[PDB]
Amino acid sequence: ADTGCAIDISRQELRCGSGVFIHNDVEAWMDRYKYYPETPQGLAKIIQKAHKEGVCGLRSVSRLEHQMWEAVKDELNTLLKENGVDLSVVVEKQEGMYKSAPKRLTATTEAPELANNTFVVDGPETKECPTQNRAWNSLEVEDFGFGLTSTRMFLKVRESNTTECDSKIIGTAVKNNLAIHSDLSYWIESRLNDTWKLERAVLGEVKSCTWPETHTLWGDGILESDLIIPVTLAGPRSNHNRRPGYKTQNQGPWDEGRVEIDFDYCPGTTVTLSESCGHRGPATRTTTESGKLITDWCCRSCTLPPLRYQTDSGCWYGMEIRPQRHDEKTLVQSQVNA
Amino acid sequence: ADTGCAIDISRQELRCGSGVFIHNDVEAWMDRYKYYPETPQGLAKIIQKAHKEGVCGLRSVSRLEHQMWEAVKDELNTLLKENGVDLSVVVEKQEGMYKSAPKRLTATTEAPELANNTFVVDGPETKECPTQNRAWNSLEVEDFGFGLTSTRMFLKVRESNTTECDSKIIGTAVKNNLAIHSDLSYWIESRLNDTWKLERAVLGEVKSCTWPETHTLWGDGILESDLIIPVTLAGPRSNHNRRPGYKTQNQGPWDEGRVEIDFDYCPGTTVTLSESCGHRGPATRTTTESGKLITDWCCRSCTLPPLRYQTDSGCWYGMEIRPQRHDEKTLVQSQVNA
Ligand SMILES: *[C@@H]1O[C@H](CO)[C@@H](O)[C@H](O)[C@H]1NC(C)=O
Ligand SMILES: *[C@@H]1O[C@H](CO)[C@@H](O)[C@H](O)[C@H]1NC(C)=O
Repeated sequence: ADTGCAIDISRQELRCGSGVFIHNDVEAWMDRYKYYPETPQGLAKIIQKAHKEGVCGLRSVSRLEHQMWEAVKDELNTLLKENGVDLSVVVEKQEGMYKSAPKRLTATTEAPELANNTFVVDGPETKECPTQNRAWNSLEVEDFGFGLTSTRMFLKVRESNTTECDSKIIGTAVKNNLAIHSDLSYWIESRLNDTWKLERAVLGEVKSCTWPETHTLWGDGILESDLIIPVTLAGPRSNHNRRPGYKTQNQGPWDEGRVEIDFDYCPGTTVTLSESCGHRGPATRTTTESGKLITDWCCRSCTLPPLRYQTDSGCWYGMEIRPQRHDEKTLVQSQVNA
Repeated sequence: ADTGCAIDISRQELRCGSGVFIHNDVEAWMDRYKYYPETPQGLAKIIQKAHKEGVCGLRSVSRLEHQMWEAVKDELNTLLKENGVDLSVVVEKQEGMYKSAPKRLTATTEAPELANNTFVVDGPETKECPTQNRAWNSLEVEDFGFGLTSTRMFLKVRESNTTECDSKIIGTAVKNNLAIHSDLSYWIESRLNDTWKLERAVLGEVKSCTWPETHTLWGDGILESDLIIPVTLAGPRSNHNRRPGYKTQNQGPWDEGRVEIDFDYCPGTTVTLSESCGHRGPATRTTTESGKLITDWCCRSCTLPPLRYQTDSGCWYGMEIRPQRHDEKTLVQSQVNA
């Protein structure tokens, strides 16, 4: 268990002792955790067997998994060639959300040149290596290793087949009327004002694993329709994952990569209730492709402050938020349906 | 939010930053928290109005509530008499579980001698002040006050009528495969071995408030029948509140006061699986009223290590656990049905 000390402003006290500590590692720019294959030689053999099985490539679950592949790929290919394996691993850059894949790597056993055959990691959708023949979520943390600068997390091949996110790195807690669902890439923050509802969400990236019921507060009496963050995008089945006047945001800007969700106004914009406004549709950005600002938005039955996305490209409103004045084709809209 | 540093053996790392810390305050003998009425003068007027409305007395929710009454009672009665009110508060000692009561104190306004009329706090069941005419769970934490030695918790009268435990003091969390539901009196520990299941529970006292769904992990797909700690005794509606081969322990030794639940063998006893054994019945103690030890127990479909209670009087086995050799009347059995 965890032993330590902390300053709780809410209870206006400083306390020390055993218990459980949930940290915010999504805000920290530094990667305080790092992934490492348990064995490089074994992993090499896994892929050729994966290749043998007819697997063209792989899709990482998260940026950190993606990053892991980036560092090891040289070492893998060198082995692959010194072993004499024809295959060579290609790690393709991933921008946007990390999608899932039906195939899974199988557990077995108990500088670099170009090469003839490729194992493709991530990147865009290709007909060369369609996702239907790619692996995903095939690894899990066996244990941790002490790191001076960064905690080491040793991965291993999953024996079971799941869509569930790795439980180990998940931290979930509620105290002093603050409720948190978190992992290394997700920080979902809900608070008790007048009521309990979603307030803040930060996603280093968007991923398509599923969130465990075991690590889910308020999992009873669930309407999937009311879940802001969709289940298929690793949204937790919680009644914490809700806000009055909003539904599932299946058409949010998920393919933008980093997504910051909160309830406020997009800079220089206005949202207002109106029955003359239009019904929910794809999340729209305030700035258009030209960059023009859109001042007047509306919504029918949403609450205020309004659902807000922040993205490298700009900021977006929720699906229920619609432009007061615009024709629809002219603006940037999320093309994600999940 | 909480800010601090802690040593996580599981992840073999030391980390510092913002987040959420759940402390084990049920193990600490010292009362790092203390209850205080927001206003003694107001509280006095509350009771006489309660008395006026026909409220004979009160039942505390927890030992800490009970303790609050103990310290304040002199000061109350002094006021009550210096005010000239006929009523005086009698705080009766509470041993065993803290039961609920239908009446609630109403919020309003915006050394000591004996006396003629009494307002009774806790104690045994009386026909003089039946529980049906007593108050319970009428107060809640408004805010905290910094204390050097002990954190101050200021109470206030609840406007809504609930059976729910006070959310403020609740800490619930799961990390590194340790799941905890806790408050100032309850420490419920479930761990991930082969599976997720209950492992440890420590109750300073037993209370009849209800555990909030909002602060409950794994609250989906609930069979109330399988919940080890019953709902009616602030048992969390969690699939963490379960163990294979066991059901609701409605007839556990709850009226003993402090109850420590775990899975092991009661000192000098043996539990074994047998179809010849008997069906579930009232939790029985290993030592009889004489003190005689009972070596041989059995169970039908329970798992091992067996469900174990530890109590000041002695140790007890779970309901599914039965004596191998005994006649039933001869032994100490819980007389609690909840
Ligand atoms: C790829 O295959 C060709 C066969 O035509 C062979 O000449 C070449 O050496 C191979 N490359 C590697 C890196 O094995
Ligand atoms: C109790 O009532 C009697 C009435 O006969 C009165 O004399 C006495 O002063 C009362 N005591 C208090 C403490 O009010």
